Amino acid sequence: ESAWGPAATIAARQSATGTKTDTPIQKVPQSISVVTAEEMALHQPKSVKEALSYTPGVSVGTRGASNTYDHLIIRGFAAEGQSQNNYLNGLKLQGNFYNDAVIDPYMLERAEIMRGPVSVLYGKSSPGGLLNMVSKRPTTEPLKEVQFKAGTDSLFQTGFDFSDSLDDDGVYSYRLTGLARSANAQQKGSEEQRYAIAPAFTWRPDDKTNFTFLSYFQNEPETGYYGWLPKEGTVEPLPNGKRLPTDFNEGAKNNTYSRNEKMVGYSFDHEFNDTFTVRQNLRFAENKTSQNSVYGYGVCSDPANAYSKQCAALAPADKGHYLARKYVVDDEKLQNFSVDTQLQSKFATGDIDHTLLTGVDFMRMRNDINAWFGYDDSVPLLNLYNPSSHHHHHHGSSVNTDFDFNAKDPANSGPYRILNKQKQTGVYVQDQAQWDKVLVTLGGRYDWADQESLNRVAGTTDKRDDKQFTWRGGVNYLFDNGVTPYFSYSESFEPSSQVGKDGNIFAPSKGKQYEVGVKYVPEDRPIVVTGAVYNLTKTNNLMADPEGSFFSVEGGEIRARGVEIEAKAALSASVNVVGSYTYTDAEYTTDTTYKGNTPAQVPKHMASLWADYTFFDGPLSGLTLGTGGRYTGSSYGDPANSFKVGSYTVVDALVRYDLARVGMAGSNVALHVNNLFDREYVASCFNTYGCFWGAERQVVATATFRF
Ligand SMILES: CCCCCCCCCC[N+](C)(C)[O-]
Ligand SMILES: CCCCCCCCCC[N+](C)(C)[O-]
Ligand SMILES: CCCCCCCCCC[N+](C)(C)[O-]
Repeated sequence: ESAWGPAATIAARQSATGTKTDTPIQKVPQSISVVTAEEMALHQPKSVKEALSYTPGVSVGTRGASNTYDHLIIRGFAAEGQSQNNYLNGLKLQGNFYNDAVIDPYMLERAEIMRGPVSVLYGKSSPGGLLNMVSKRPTTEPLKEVQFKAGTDSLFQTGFDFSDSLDDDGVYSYRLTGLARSANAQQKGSEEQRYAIAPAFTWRPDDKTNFTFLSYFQNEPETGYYGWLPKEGTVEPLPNGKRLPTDFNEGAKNNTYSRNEKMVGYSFDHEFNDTFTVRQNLRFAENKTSQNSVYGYGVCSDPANAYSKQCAALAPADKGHYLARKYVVDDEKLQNFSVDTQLQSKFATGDIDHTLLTGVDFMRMRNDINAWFGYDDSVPLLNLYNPSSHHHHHHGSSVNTDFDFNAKDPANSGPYRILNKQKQTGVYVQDQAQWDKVLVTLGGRYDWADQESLNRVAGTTDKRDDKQFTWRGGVNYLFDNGVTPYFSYSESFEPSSQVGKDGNIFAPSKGKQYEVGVKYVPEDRPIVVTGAVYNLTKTNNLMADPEGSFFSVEGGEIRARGVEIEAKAALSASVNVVGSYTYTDAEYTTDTTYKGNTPAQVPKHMASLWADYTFFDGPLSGLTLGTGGRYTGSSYGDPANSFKVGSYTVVDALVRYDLARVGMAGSNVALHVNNLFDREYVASCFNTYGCFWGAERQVVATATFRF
């Protein structure tokens, strides 16, 4: 009935991120979720992150109110370094250090999250999973959209989406999506600004051929808050019994953070005859980032400030209500090129049909870093006692003061100049073989992953080339009542970039996952229900030197066993629901300093559930009301597990009015409120000095008009 209904449910039955062939989800041997454009058009997520909010096995809010990155912890793990493991159009948006790129969800057609290992199809990748976003492409029918938004915290967004054919047959079409946004961050003194234009052009010379040029250009002068808060004044009280308020900001007042993104590429597909289709996906990007940032580093009483002179210089009983701060100045610039070429051969073997994928994937990334870091006594301290007042929780925080980012005292501060390079060439093969009600997926990939690192300050150079194989295989049994039981085994690998006591770069870490579960994907009614349970293991995790040095040592091992269930269904033509539940038991299996502990930021239990009700009768016709709940279980705030961050439940809702009924059909007006009950929670902590206030209640009005 309404866009995000079953038209959405069913469009999402289909995917490709999991097999690199266009396959429906019950024929996919691995856990995979899909979120459609109609859905983001309903929910209006600030980022790709919120877009996956009702999906299992993923924490999307770890960093709370910050929006700088779309970082996701999946099935308990994150990538080498805490780097994003994000794809756009099947190709990796490879970043490095603070140079990580994001794509606005207004420019997306869909997003898919693939859980567990997938090196079998993409190369070095985090066990845990990967995120694949898909660019809006030119439309068959015309589209002329203009959208306006006004919200709390001074959000003003203006954007458009126009697509048309240049000929009546449509061999030529384009799309141009753009947006201008600005708001002030939840934290006092921080703002956000974004400018983004995505020009796309499709060429279908006929119907067995498609070349779509995909481009994206984004400028962000200000990215906003990305600071660190002590568990003291957030999770826990300050010695005075109080807390830092949710809008508090430990940074300078002249803290500045910016990103620049430009990309050009294309998606290409050509079906030659009945057995041979070829597709090539390619992209080039040049992205940049800068920042001047003063950041928190815990209270003076925190182990991490043992050696801080401004901290030792205080009354023992004060140490725990004062804040050590550091800083960084960064300038970076990277280029990333990618091409994946694949040949799909469909054919039979008697009563056995095959879809045989064979392809070569390549990328190179270069990132040039030139920064400077304040060490132990590089910046003033802060008394969290004034901040802590009820005055402030009530009449707001107060900006701090400037900070000379140029006076770089060699005393307490240093330069960091690195030039990183990565290359990976992989060849993979896979077959989806179906013999009646059996679908068997199996293939493997081999990778040449080479890196090189130059340290311009030490004038030194670290290199390592890895050579890796990974494979995966599984079966999905297809029952026509709509029941697809499946299971499989899969792997992934990930090079280290760290260097050990012997002056060398450690070896790769690896991913090993056993998964089984079933998928209820009924062809008659608009419902999808999936359930899965899995054993995922990461080996060769870098750990602490059993012998007290400043180097890590390898051989560590972490395990995540878990359960995930997702469910989406139209319940009546006016009621739709979607929701999930996740159970993740993650464990340090082999570790110098932590066997038995669970890793920070990952809850044992999480869940979410959403419902929308649309009204087609009476005088409330074309009025949608929806509301949802997101449950985040308790979690540890440090590898030591010395403390815990608590469970929370945020409630979101909207009311949308289908303007249609005043002529303007296809237009609509909406009102969205996130964290309806304006709850105060700490999102997570990655350590005792690294904590994050969750997002305080937001209100946004959106008017989207279709000419
Ligand atoms: C159909 C075009 C395929 C392009 C393949 C790109 C080759 C990259 C070669 C670089 N390498 C390090 C492997 O020699
Ligand atoms: C739609 C499913 C809702 C599931 C909510 C699950 C909460 C499990 C809580 C376990 N607990 C935190 C009490 O230990
Ligand atoms: C949207 C699902 C909401 C589930 C809420 C679960 C609350 C569990 C409360 C018990 N506790 C967290 C304290 O263990």
